[PDB]
Amino acid sequence: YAWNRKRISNCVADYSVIYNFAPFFAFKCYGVSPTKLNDLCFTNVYADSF
Amino acid sequence: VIRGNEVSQIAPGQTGNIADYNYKLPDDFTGCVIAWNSNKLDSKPSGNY
Repeated sequence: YAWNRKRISNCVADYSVIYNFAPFFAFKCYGVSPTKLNDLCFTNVYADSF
Repeated sequence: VIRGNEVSQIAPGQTGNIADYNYKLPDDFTGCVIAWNSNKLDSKPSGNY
């Protein structure tokens, strides 16, 4: 009900380490490929944790 | 033998570490993937490495 939202901006993100260490049983992407994340530029990045 | 969470990566077009550098499937792959847990045989208590 009170899920935490963190804004991510003005950083260069290496998503490869997310894969390198990962207890993430489920890693499901909807609008983008996981391996292409290193090749793209983004804005409006938000992490919602609950 | 792979991890429990890596069974999604043994598919055509999958993004992963073992998908890119260990075992690659073609996009036009036909066949069946069989996955089963091997805790009884492929695991040891101190760590099966």
